[PDB]
Formats: sequence, C-alpha cells, structure tokens
Amino acid sequence: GAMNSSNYAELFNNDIKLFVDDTNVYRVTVHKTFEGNVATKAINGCIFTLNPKTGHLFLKIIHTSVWAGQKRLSQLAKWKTAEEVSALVRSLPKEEQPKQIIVTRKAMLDPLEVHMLDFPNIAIRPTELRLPFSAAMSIDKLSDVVMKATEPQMVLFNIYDDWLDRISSYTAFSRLTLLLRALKTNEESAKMILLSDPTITIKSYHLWPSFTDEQWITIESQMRDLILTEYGRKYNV
Amino acid sequence: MNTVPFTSAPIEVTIGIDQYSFNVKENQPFHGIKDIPIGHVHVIHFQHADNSSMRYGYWFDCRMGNFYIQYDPKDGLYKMMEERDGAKFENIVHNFKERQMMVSYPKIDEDDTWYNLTEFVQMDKIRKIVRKDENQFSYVDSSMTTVQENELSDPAHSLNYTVINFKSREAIRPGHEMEDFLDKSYYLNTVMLQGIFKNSSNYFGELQFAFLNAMFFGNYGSSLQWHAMIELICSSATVPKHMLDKLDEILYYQIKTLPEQYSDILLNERVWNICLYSSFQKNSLHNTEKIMENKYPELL
Ligand SMILES: CCCOC(=O)[C@H](C)Sc1nnc(N)s1
Repeated sequence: GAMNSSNYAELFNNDIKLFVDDTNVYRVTVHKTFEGNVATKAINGCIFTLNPKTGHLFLKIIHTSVWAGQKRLSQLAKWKTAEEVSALVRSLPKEEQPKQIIVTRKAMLDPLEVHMLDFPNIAIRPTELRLPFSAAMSIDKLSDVVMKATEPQMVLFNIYDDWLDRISSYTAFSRLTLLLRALKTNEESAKMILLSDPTITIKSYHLWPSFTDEQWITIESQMRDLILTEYGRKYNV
Repeated sequence: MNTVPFTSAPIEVTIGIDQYSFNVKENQPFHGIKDIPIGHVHVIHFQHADNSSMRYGYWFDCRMGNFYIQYDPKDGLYKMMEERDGAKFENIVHNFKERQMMVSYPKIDEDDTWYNLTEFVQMDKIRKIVRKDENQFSYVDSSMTTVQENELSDPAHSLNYTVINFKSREAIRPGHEMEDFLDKSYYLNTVMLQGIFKNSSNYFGELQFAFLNAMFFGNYGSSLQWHAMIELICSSATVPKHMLDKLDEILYYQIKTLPEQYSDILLNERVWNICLYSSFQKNSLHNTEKIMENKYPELL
C-alpha cells in the first residue's frame, strides 16, 4: 500500500520503481485584467518522473498549448499526467518497465490506475512521505529547458550527476531530498550555498556543482542549518 | 389467490412473506400461507429463534407450480418443494383452509408497496442470478457471496449478479480514460444497457432484486450490487429521462420500506451523498431526495 518511513529502504532495492510528482504540471501566473477582474496565464510545466535507485529523471515538459480550450485544468492536469506516465511506460522495453509507481499526491491514484489498466501487475502506490519534488523547478537547468520549450518534449537527466560512483542510492536520494527541501524552504539562500564559491563549477553534463566528498559534507551541513534556520524564522524559536 | 402450505412447524421460527412477518412457536399447528397475490414474484423467508444466524428464504411465483414448505430435520431448515400431483395439492390445501390452519397474506387494498418493490423483477431473471435449474424457485441466504466477491468460494452457491467495476477495461474505453471515468454514460448505455441487460427493465429488475436480498437476508454482496447499480446511473451525464424518473420511484419505495433501525448497515453514506448532492443526477431524484432527507438526515 502506502510508502512511509517504515519501508524506506524499499526505494533502493532492485525492483524497478518510479516516483511521479505532478505539482509542476499545471503552472499559472495570476493577474488583474483591464476591467479589474482576475485571470490566469499558464506557463510551461513538467512531470517529474524519477527512478530513485538510478537517478534517471524522465522530465516530460508540458507545453501551455495542451491547455488551450480546455476546462477544469487542475483536474485535467492529473489525467494528462497519468496519460503521459502510461505512454512512457509503454515506450519502455518490458524489462525496463516499473513494477511500482509511487505518486507523491493521492489525487493521482485514480487517474494513474485508470490509465494503467493494461498493466495490472504494476502497483500504483501513494506515499506518506512529504517529498520536496515541487522544488525541481529551482534547479536552474531543469527550469531552463521547461521555459524554453516551444512544443511538448521529453528530456532525460540523471538527477544524481555522477554521485553513484562514490555513494549509494540511499545516500544519493537523501542528498537530493535535502537539497530540494532547502531550495523549497528558502530558494535564494539555498542557491547562495550551492554557488557562492566560483571555483566549484557545474559540469556541462551535470545539474549540481562538482563538490568533493568533503565539500559535500560542508554543503549538506549548510543546508540543514538553513532548514533549521528557516524553521526558526517561521515559528519564532 | 394462491397458497403455500406447510407440512408442519417443528421449530420456532419467524416467517416472512414479502414485507410481512409473523412468529410461529415450536410445534405450533401452522400449515401455511393463503391468499398470495397472483402476478408478482414472492419471497418466503425464515429466521430461527434459537439461531438468528442465517436468514434464508425462497423466491417463487405461484404461476410456475404448486410449492410447499417442509422442515428437514437433517439439514435443519425449512425447505421449499414442488408438488407435481395437482389433485393431492388442491386436496391438502382445501383441508388446511377448512381447518383454518393458514395465515392470510395480509395485503391492504390501497397498498402497492410490493408491486412497487418488484415491478421489474421476473422469476426467469432470478433463476439466472441464482443457479439451481432443477427447481422453479430460488434459495437465497445471508451468507451467499456474489461472483464479484469471489473474484476479489463455492461457485454453485453464488449470486451471479452482473459484475460492475468502475476501474476495469470494460468500463473504460482506451483513449477515453478521463472522459469515461468521470462520466459513466458509455458504460451505462452501451456496455450495460445495450450490451448486457438489453433494456432498462432488466437493469431495474436486477437492481430491485439486489435490494430485496440485502433487506430481507442482510446479504452484504447484494447491498454492494444495489449501490453499484445506483451509482452507475447517477454517475452518467446522459441517461434516458424515463429511466431517471423510474429510478426515482424505485428508490423512493425502497427507502420507504427499509427498517428505520437497519439504515446504518444497509445504506452507504458515500454513494448516497454522491448520488443526491454531487452527481450528474443530483437534481433528478426529487422523491428519493425528499424521503432520504426526512427519514435519514443523519446519513447526509
Ligand atoms: C547523507 C544524507 C545527507 O542528507 C541528509 O542526511 C538529509 C539532511 S536527511 C537527514 N536525516 N537525518 C538527519 N539528521 S538530516
């Protein structure tokens, strides 16, 4: 059933699984009209579909044209997400298809189950973890490819860069979720931590800076402080 | 007006006939039920005094044969049997009537309740849900499971209701996933009505039969079927106007007849709130909504 703190190591076993996060699929800016009413303008979005064992990220860019002439867009966005995840699964070779898909929001369960009826042996699961995948658009290279898209497009990334050469997928996921939690809690400060030092760069083929093991410990400590700090500034403690 | 004689009443039992019921004491000189209205199916049902576990009973139509009840002390229940010797039967009934050993089906003349609850229920369709072809009547009890329940175990003792499953390939056209799930009209009208039931009368007959088995036997899978068939209509944006008007009448009389004290177990909060207040047909069931609001406002 649901994925929680108790069964956390299951993410890193050898059963292929994907997280699906839909929180950036339907994105809008809210603005005033000439008549003083309020309207929305959609901007490009993305489905965040991640293998937590390997780091492979299937970033399906949702171009604003998919909303043209449609009603009830927040509802449609869940079904469009499910359509695109189903299409991704069908595109994969059988031996690459996931055994389980974990949706980060419970409102994705019925849309994805219905789209995956042809795959009765793929488990569709919720999670009780509060994962920070909404902050994916705070990763500059992901935001850039989403905002530049002029048409629907799928772009493949490894969200762990080359970390798995040195650390396990449990540690890599822990680092990713810490980075994304920080970016979600205070994006400016988080990005200051990551890029303050000009001598540590981001490789062309990477998303994050090329930190040594020791620098990652410093970075990770700074991110924890930020999250505790912001938690301080928030609740006054 | 037809008769179902009893050989005897050797164990104390509450006997139901349709929506009526009466207590018979152990070895009380009771020899059956007369004046049963011709033209409707009927159900005669039993709850033993010493073991209220297992309500059981028999659906029958007196036009199809001469039926009687006889207790079996081996299997421990009142069984329905068919008497093929017409003259023996008539002679038995006449003797029991002369000695006034029968209760009379107690129908008030103004009262259309039983018609209204069985309007679309036919014995031939009952016999396909309840498979026991050597008999003209059909046994049902509290514990029998449905074909769908068994999928999720003795098949010969199953209720073969039509399987309805809103998240199934039958319900969902490839490429119409969102459309068909949020508006079930193609599943209702094409798959179920045109395809399986052939017409709305047969759909309503199975819906009414499911309700009656839920109410009279506390049969849980029958209650699931009744609610599924209601929800499938309410969740369709496109339903023939005559079906909506008839459904309102059907449900009105079901809600009216339900024991007030069984509402907690026989009525599904989610389905009824969804059907009356959220669904496409939230404004199409005026009679049902009014009786539900006045009789079971807690459920809502
Ligand atoms: C090697 C993982 C680096 O990142 C983390 O550890 C995240 C901050 S989660 C966390 N667990 N326990 C903590 N005290 S902080």
